[PDB]
Amino acid sequence: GSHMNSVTVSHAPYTITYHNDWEPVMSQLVEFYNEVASWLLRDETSPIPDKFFIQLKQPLRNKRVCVCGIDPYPKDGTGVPFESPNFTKKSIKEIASSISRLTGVIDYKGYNLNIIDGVIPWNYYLSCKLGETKSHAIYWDKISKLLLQHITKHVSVLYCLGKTDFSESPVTTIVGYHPAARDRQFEKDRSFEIINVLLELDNKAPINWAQGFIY
Amino acid sequence: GSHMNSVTVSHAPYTITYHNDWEPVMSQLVEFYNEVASWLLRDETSPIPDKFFIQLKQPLRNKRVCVCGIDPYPKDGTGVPFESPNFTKKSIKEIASSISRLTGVIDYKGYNLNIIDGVIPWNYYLSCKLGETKSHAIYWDKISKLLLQHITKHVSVLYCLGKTDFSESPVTTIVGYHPAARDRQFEKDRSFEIINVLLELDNKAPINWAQGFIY
Repeated sequence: GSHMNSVTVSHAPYTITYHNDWEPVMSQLVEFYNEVASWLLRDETSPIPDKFFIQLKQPLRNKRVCVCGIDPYPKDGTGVPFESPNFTKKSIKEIASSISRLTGVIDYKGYNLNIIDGVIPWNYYLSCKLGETKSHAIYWDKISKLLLQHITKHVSVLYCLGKTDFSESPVTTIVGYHPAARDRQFEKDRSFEIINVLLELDNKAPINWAQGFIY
Repeated sequence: GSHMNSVTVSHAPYTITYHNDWEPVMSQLVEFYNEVASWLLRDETSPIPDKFFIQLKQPLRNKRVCVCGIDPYPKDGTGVPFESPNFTKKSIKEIASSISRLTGVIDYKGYNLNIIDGVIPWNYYLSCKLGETKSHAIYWDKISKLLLQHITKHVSVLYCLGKTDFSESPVTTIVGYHPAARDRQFEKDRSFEIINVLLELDNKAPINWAQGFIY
């Protein structure tokens, strides 16, 4: 569209297009990515390099919640965090169930966090070696820090998913269970519910979690 | 007592005694404080140098909430954050009122966060030039970071008081209004209430806020 820009990097995907809201961090991102990309690309990745940076197409100014996982699905990442086109990945399924139990919406065939007003779904690390979670942590390090720090300047609540997974200006942060953690249904459910209360506290409009449903 | 240690610093207060729980950070603290203390001491301070570090006598392992202000009272700091022996400072008075409105406890003559099980009250900066808030920020910088980072390794919830005041491993953090902020009574009240819910989420025992009352 007519509200975006792009930068050139020396390695695949060679071009990153991004929303104006990301501009402040883009030249630092280019530097860091040229330093590490040769080492990232040696492996088949989730997602493919062409989809590493597609979430930078998302605007930040209209966002108030960030739902953040550690890295993309071991396989089948689309570049949109949590996205599972054919609704097969356990993570998004469990998230959908919580929102079902919270909202009362019974029947659905999918769920996607990328279509909820005021929500940016996010992967801390933007890739992993195909089949291996956290396997690209070292490469993403400085970029992961830069991008999250930028996000927290816009959103009012950061919700990170996975306690042991997640081992400058403080924002309201919640660290809850991994979406696929066993026998922690109450805590997973309640964790989502709290977000809207915290937003009320910060004088922000609630999130309509039901917007994520696909029928 | 028989569960504590001490270190020698080159400037006033010359000796810091501390609980075993603080040990990991103490030699880094000594280094930083000898680098900056000459510049801190040129001014009359709140609290007096003898009371800068008295909160390091507090154990951390039994704590699950940190209630954290930016720095000590402009005047009359005792070394215990939020402490006001004669119950005169607006900050602790407003905190007491919230807990009154939350709990239903009507009659009291004081309130102190330092006597509540599972709560560590905390000043981010450990001093200020007498009469000037944030006036010692530059001196405390690296120590302030070190000590808070250590605290968040023990507590499950960090509650920071003052949005514009507060401009490695993520813990559950709430940033609420300054205790003395005008016409924000609901948000101040509700902010405290949320802490116990978050603790429930993290499978921790609630805080008994009424323990802070003095009759």
